[PDB]
Amino acid sequence: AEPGIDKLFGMVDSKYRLTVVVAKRAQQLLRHGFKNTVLEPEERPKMQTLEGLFDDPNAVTWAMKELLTGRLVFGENLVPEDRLQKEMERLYP
Amino acid sequence: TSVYIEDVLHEFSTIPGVKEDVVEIILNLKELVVRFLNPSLQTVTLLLKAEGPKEVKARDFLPVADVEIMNPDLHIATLEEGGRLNMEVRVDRGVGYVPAEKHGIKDRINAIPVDAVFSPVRRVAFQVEDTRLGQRTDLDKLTLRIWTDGSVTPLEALNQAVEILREHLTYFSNPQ
Amino acid sequence: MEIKRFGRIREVIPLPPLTEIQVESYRRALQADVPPEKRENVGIQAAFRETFPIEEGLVLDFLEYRLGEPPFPQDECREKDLTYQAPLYARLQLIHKDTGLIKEDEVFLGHIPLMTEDGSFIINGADRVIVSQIHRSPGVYFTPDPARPGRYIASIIPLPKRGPWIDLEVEPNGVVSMKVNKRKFPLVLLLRVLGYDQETLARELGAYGELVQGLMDESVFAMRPEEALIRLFTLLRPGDPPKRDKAVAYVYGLIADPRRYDLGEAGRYKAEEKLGIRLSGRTLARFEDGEFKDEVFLPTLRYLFALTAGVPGHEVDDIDHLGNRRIRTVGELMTDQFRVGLARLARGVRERMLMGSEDSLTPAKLVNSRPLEAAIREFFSRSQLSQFKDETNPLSSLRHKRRISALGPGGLTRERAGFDVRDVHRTHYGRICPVETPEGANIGLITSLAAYARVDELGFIRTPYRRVVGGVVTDEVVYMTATEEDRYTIAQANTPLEGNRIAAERVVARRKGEPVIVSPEEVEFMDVSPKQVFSVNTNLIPFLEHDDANRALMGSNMQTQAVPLIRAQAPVVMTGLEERVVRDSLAALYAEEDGEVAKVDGNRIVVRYEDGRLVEYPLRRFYRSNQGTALDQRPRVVVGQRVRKGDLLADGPASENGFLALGQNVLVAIMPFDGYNFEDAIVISEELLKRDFYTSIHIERYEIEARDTKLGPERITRDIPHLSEAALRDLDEEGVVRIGAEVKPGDILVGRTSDTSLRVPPGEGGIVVRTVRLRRGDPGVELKPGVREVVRVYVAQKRKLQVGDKLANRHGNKGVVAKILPVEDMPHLPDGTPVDVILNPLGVPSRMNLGQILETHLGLAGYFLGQRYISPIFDGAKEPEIKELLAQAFEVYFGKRKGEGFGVDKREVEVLRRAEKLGLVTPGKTPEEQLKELFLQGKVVLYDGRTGEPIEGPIVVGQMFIMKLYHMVEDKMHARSTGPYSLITQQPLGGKAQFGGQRFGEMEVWALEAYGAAHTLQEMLTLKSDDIEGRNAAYEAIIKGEDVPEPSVPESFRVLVKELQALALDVQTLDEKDNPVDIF
Amino acid sequence: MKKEVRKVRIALASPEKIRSWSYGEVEKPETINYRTLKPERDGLFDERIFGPIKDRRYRMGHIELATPAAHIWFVKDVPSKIGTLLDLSATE
Repeated sequence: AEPGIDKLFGMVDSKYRLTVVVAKRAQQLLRHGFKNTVLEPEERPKMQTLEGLFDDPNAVTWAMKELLTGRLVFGENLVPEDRLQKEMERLYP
Repeated sequence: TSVYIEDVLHEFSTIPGVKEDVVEIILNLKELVVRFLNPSLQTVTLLLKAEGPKEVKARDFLPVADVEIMNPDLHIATLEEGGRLNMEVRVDRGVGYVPAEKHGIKDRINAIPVDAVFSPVRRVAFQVEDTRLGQRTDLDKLTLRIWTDGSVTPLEALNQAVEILREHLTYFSNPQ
Repeated sequence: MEIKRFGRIREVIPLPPLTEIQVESYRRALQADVPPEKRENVGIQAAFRETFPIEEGLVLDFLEYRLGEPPFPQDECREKDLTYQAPLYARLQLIHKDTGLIKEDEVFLGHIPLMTEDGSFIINGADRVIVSQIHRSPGVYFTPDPARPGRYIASIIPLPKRGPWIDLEVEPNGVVSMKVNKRKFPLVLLLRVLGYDQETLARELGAYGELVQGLMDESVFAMRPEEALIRLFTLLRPGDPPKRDKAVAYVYGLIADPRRYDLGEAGRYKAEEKLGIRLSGRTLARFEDGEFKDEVFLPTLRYLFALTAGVPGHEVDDIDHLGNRRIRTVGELMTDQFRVGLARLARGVRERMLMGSEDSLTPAKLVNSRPLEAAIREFFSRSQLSQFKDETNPLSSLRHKRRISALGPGGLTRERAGFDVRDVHRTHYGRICPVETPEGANIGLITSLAAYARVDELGFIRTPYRRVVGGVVTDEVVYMTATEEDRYTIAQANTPLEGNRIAAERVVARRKGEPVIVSPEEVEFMDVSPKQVFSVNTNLIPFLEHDDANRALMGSNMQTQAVPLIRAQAPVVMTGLEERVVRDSLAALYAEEDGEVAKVDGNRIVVRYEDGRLVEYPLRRFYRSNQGTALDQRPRVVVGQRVRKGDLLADGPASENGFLALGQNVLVAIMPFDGYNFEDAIVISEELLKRDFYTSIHIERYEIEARDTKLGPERITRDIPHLSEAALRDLDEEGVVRIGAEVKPGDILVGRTSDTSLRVPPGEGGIVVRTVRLRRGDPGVELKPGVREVVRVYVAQKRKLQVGDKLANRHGNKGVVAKILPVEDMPHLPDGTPVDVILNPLGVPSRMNLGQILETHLGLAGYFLGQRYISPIFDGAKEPEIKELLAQAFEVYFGKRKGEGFGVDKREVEVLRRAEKLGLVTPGKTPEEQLKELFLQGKVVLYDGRTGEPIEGPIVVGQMFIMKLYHMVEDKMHARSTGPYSLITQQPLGGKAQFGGQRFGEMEVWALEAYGAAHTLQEMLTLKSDDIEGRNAAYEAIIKGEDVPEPSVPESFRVLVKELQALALDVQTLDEKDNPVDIF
Repeated sequence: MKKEVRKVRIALASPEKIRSWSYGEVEKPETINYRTLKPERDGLFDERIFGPIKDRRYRMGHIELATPAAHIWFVKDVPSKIGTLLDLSATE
């Protein structure tokens, strides 16, 4: 199965919630550059023959791992709509 | 490894004056066994071609000094009258089994490869009988009986394997 | 190798020509072998006498018929898509009412196909088959009333399809009814039309049936003789003049309607036998002298008042009863269609007399092949009856060559009313193999004929039966009719015998289709053999007696889907029919007579017969099978060798030494592996793939024709509008690809122009073997219109069993091939020799088919004893005898171990140790004996090979016979991602360089909907299909490493909006709060 | 404020609106001239009433019929949408 999938379902008020959350953060990780992570120090995802999976492995694979830690916060109306790609593109190259 | 017949295009054909069809002979070929006498003989190719009524024996081949054929009686084919027997027998000394469509040997433009039939081992078996000497009866007496096509004798095969083993045992050196 | 058969029953008369069903049927049908001197009748000739005597004055009759000069030889027709027919001439003369003229000029009308040595036909370049059909022999039959348990109802049905369906229903309210064309009427009326008068009627009629007053009622109408007819017509719905237009009536005279079947059996049977007696005429005819005589109406009713009253002999005919069910062999079917063309031919000659220009015409003026030829060509190529000759292998064709079905012309059996005929009836006994029916739908509707069972003068499949006087068995036998059979008491062939007399007193026998126990005194007959009970297709199973009819049915058909493996191997166990099979099947060729071998060339065989003569035989090297396979002939003889008449010259596609060999007898060690043999999974040792055990030859016929469009005819040539040379190399000739070339997926074989070159379709092709073209100067080929020329490309390759391979056993155990573990870590026998195939025991219980378990054991001895066995169906070997020989084998396996200087192994100890704790071996005995006693059970010690640690508990081993099936992995391997699109709609269809992604169907979607995969779903309905925008948009993002495009609006959305706008529909897209929403 | 769609309206289209979403009216059954693969003026494929054929199936036009016609649907449909509207013999 998938990593602490259970711990995830317990963080969301609905199964389907998780999905939409995992997908949205997954994109923001690649589009807005791959340096928006929050667990980059240690225990960061790795590869095989070359543990180069420290930069660009798989979107979601990272998204969930991020939720693994209560570092992020989610909700229905947390941050203003448009104020999304505005504060993100300017903070990250 | 591969063969090329003069009067042939595909392995699914047949030559006049020739009893057995292509595939039939080709099969009787892999059934052949040869012996090299030097680590250099990595690639050898023989040739043979007789005519008129006669039993096409593997022995009829043209001796090639070093390499020897331990399979004389091998009845490869037979020619009726004026059988245009002409071929190109590529022989190699690889290891194990190898798909004829995996290597793709092209000695000649219209030559068709074959499959690997190395491993000079027919069948092996080990017997772990009781003990014979020692004040203890809970001992063993291993005894293995092997069979080889002809290339390498039991001993040969024996040492080799045992060695491959030894060498492998060293890989467990540099930890992590 | 040694050959031991356990035949206890003295199989008297050998198996008849398994193909005589089609053979003679065509022969007798068209009497051509012997001159018109040997005036037979039935079939062709009879067809003439029928609609030949034409008189409108037009007076032309039949004289002599001859022909049979096949334009081109066999093969020619195949490769040239030609039709194997035969010029049909005809000799006839004309005589006028004005004495004179005798114009008899050879008049021919179209050609007719012919039956191949094997019993097939070559219509248009392809070999087809004329399957037989069943039905209810057009006769008189009485069966109970529909939903009314009251009385009963009579029925008369004289085919061909042009025979009115007359019925006799006893209307209780009064009077009898006669159903015809959906209308009932007082039979009395008709009777009067026949001359039956009130007095003479009643008296000799209802003398016993007081119910007679139900027809002797007419005292107003039945008082007018001939006048009755006038009235009868009034019944006919049409409003035609009451004149002498006695048409419809005369129709049921002596012409066509009443079956014109043989005057003695075909019709007389259902006559004399059931009711009435003699058959005046050929049917209820006689329209001479104005009046009409029908010794048919009297009886049909005389039998009616009979059952509805006393007991003249309980006449309540049964439906399914074969003793009233006729068959339609090739001859009948063909001759039938023939009569059609004849009637259609006579159609003209008649009209070509009214407009005839006096006595200045006779041959051409009255003849025209048009009608005749047309019919014939319709039957042999447009009738559902004729089919694609299933040549998956020798056996396959043979079965499809003698199969039978109900469905057909329609006037016999339909499709939505037969759950009754589908089930095996009592009469099917030895007439129709109960386990020969196909799978899936239509099951039962189609099922081949039994074994020895053969057709008679008119369908009715008879069967052999042993005569017996008291307790003595007669060596004589006769084919009894499904009817007369019940008349006697037949006993089984199991019944112990002492030379020529019965054994025990309590003998088993079948009375009237019912299993009963009778004494050696009432023994009227006895079964000829267990064989005649089932058809060949099944008579090939090892120990049928140990498998369910259900699972047997499987293995039965499975053999038909077998593939002609290169290294043929006759089953370790044989039913003894393999020799006969390959013979009547014509898979191999036998020497015509005794003599000596001459030329033993790989392509030609020559021999010099003792009767002072010499003949050669064409050796079809590698012919393209109808199902794409090998069809070679391996010469099993050598130069100069005294041969006997009918000796094995060259082997058939799947034959070996005169013995059928559809597969191989590989070593098997039935036992559960690392799950690799889960459901039906089948493991396998690389060892087999090494010595090219399981492998076959496949071919692919890709054809290409040079069309002739009005936009510039297409030309065949190396001219490629894309200056590609890296592909023109192999394309040596001016268009065609070189012979012996290695074409690969995508390369070109032939070059078309207007560049429509025929490339190598997806998957593979193999190595070309032979190709031929057809220019304009047609040496004698029927080049289709609009075609300038045509070309064929015969490509092929080897089928080396891999992973997706599937193979089953003669017992019906099918299964795919999972992993193929190498001989290295393959479970081996204590003394080397590893195993070959590992079957999972779990597939033995639920599937009650112990037969295999038997063949294995039997085979386990054949390996050491070095021999093969032949076990009759039910007379096969028995448990005792086996253990005897098997034991003998032990003295060979272990017998040598002794003298060599070695005893048991420490491993063999631990195993036997648990053997005793498993009650397998008798404790207290010596290891030696323990292993022996255990060997007799068919189980032996077995080492892992992977770990060397033998598996605790013997593992039953032996040589089971398996085989690969037609279904390969080639026809399945669709791997698409980016390719073509539907020129019409917008679907990823491939076909050329790429492939086409499987459909999705609403079903799959639903499930997808369930999951809630909104996007995954929306992705499949758009980005991966219709909306081409998002498709490419997506391709870019992907190749660019950017998130896939999120379709804002599927092309289907906006297109429909306006699509509706196009017609009124003011489709207005509002937002969340009743507000406009920009669509584009 | 480009809130996704949630509502779909279906109603009769007024002649006025007919021209509304119309960008030009073809008034000649001239599909495409045979001399030039280019459409014939105000034909069924004009590049002005619909648009460019290169770098067009999202723009509609109309045919102002001389004398008013009728949308068979509102007359032939089982319940004479209009016939029953004016009591007239719904089908006759």
